[PDB]
Amino acid sequence: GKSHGYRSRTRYMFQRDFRKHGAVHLSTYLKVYKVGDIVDIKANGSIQKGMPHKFYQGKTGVVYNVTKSSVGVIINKMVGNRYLEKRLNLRVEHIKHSKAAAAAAAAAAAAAAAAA
Amino acid sequence: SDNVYLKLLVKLYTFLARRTDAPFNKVVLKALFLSKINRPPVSVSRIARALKQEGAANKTVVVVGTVTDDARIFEFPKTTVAALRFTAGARAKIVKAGGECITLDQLAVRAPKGQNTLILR
Amino acid sequence: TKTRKHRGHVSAGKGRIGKHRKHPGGGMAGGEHHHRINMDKYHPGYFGKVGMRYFHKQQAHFWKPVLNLDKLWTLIPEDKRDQYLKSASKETAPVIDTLAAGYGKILGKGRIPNVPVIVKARFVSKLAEEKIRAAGGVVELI
RNA sequence: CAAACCAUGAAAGUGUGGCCUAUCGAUCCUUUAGCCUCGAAUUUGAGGCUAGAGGUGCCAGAAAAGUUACCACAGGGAUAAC
RNA sequence: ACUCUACCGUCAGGGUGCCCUGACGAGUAGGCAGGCGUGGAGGUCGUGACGAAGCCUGACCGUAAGGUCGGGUCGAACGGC
RNA sequence: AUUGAACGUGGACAUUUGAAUGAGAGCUUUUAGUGGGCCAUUUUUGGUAAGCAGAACUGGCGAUGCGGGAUGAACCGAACG
RNA sequence: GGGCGAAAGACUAAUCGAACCAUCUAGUAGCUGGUUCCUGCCGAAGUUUCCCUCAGGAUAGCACGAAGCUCGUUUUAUGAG
RNA sequence: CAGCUGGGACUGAGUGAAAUGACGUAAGUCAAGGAUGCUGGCAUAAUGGUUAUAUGCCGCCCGUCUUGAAACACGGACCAAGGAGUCUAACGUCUAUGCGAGUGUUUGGGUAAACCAUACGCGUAAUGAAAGUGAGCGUAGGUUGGGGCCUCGCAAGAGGUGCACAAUCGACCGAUCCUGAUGUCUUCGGAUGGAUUUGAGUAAGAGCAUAGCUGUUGGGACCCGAAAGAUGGUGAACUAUGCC
Repeated sequence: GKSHGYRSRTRYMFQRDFRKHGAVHLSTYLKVYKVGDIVDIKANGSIQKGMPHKFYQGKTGVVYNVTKSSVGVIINKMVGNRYLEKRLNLRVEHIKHSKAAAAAAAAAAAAAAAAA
Repeated sequence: SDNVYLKLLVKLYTFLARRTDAPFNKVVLKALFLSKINRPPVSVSRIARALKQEGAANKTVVVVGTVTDDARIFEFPKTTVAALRFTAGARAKIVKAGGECITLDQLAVRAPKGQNTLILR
Repeated sequence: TKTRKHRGHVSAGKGRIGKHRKHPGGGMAGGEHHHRINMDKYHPGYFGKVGMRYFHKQQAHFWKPVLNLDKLWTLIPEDKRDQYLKSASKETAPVIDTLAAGYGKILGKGRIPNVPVIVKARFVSKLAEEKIRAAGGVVELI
């Protein structure tokens, strides 16, 4: 029936956005990551070389580290086989930013004992 | 599986273990049942390393399987060895080094408590 | 030879009822393609050629002795068969091997202890000569 | 990412020819160029990287056409008249 | 089923001899363990012509497997260990 | 330049008494089996003329007691030594 | 594979489109059928990458057998009709 | 409430125990913890037994294929004979094991099933279309420093020697460090989980032989059902054709 590869099934994950069409601004372009930054993913046909895969969008993830410099960097995410170390390669523009709220729970909790 | 001497050594070890236990009474008891590789033939080259330059010759080696007698173990390293089979070289060269070659039967007679003990694979 | 399990089931040597020569897939199998046999998408088969065959490795190829420098040495600080210059062993004195065989080197590895022995062999390998020379020796002839 | 490394630019600068976006051929072989391993022994016969020739379209590849009813044998609604 | 309490199956832990005792136990392939099995035999004494195997018939423990005793009868064979 | 980490070093951050460690899930590996199934519930592409034919999701049977149903594996209640 | 034809491969010991008898020969059958104790522990699967490949089988999915160890209920969010 | 009313469940009785309990009494009961009797299903050592048998109610039996046959699928009159995974023999886990860092053989000798001999094995070499080496049972790869040797040319510099030592990285052993409980003390010692550091060895497979077992390639090869080839005989007794 269908062939695989590019736009099949999840055409939106290949696609840009109608509202946010046109060339991508210098938001996630210049925002490079390091160890333990939680991030998201959504592609486009705006960034040609270093486009991530469509099946491995939908999933969230965390950045392992940025390896050497900016490009050739990785995002960790599980694939639905079973729990396994799986990642995905991409360059900077496709990577987003998310929940840095949860880890600040420990620093909030530590204001405990000195209230005696 | 039934080694006539070794399955009688199970009923020896449990009789001591369920009264005056040792950590060598725990580990070696499982490996009286278990198979070929799980009864390791330890060489006296790996005893010459582990039991005295690195690790302590205070800690006495309770060998699980047999004792093979590699090289010609010198007057410098040594430990007191107890095992299943003891070979002619181990009856010579361990005595030359400065230890006894005993047996697991006599560990129950000597001191089942494990004050200064290790095993070796 | 489990007569009890085998004769009172008749599955031993067969499997399920109609398994005939489909199951072992004939007997043997070839190189390339054929129907319903044990060939399929196998990983063995390919290359074929057995043996490390070359015109150098055949007749008149003289064998080496099993002869390390330290494996020879271990018997020496016990036995006083050999001579002592520094120490001074022979090749074929603590060792068998290089009686009949054509040449006789002194060979292999191990990060060498400080043993100033002098060996009396036919030839020498590259292995032993550097190690033993650093320790404080050399090869001597027989 | 770093070196090799020529011509362009004030420099910053970004790419191993391409706007996201289908577009072809193995073992076997063939023959050629680049040049690391050889039989007293100076050469040389014989033999293993890599790159290219050649519509094997089923794209993962054996020169080249068949009625089959005198008739024999083993199987099959895996398959049909019905 | 629900539910009471007991009983049957392997295994664990505490402490041997094994007992307490948890959780589950419909069943085909299949593997392992355990138990019953023929011909034969190193062994072989024990039983025998004052009655052996066998034939035939009765008693006949209980885990599914099939085996000891006893009666009518045999006219030489066969098991402790 | 700077980024990223480990050590040195200060602070934030709970304690008394007695005894001791639970799995309903992961990983490794020798000597088998499957490699051809049925039905009910629900939605899709599709002939709502038909059991035309295809894709998703779920229970029981396959390998299940017993009761209900005049007769009927799937449903209802439900688990069996 | 010869004998033979005005033809029908009629004909040759009831066998002739290749006589009959005996041997190698127990040829061989990728297909089908049949196939011998018991209980207990314990027990799945009809799914797949892929094939000059299709009543098969390399591999993978799922539980065999044996040794040594292995959950979640749910809370904050993030991504996608 | 035992007014009254129906049951499961427990204690106890000649003689006559041990361990874990409570309350009460000049008394004892509950609670514990010690101990049944006959058939029944039916394979191997039971009561006085085989058994015709009214009336009434339950009530559809297999080896095999398949999701699926008591079924109108196959397969017995009935009894006895014969028979369907197996004494070859290779590989790999494992049981048992004399003996092990060297051990264990064989022909044969011969004290004859004994005992002696120890030839010789034991998981075994990278890799370059054509210009070497032979790796310690077998022992290599990746990266790098030091040094020995030869040739050309102006020692300007270019090329192998990196075969090998060794430096250095890795499965991993063993040590080291830390968390909480923790014997024992402000001193040593035991165990567990995780991580860093640091020292060192083995193709890390750290023994060979043997009785034996397993599934399978092979072996009388699980038992059964074919059409068919080559080779050597015998048939024109019948019959197609020939001739007189």
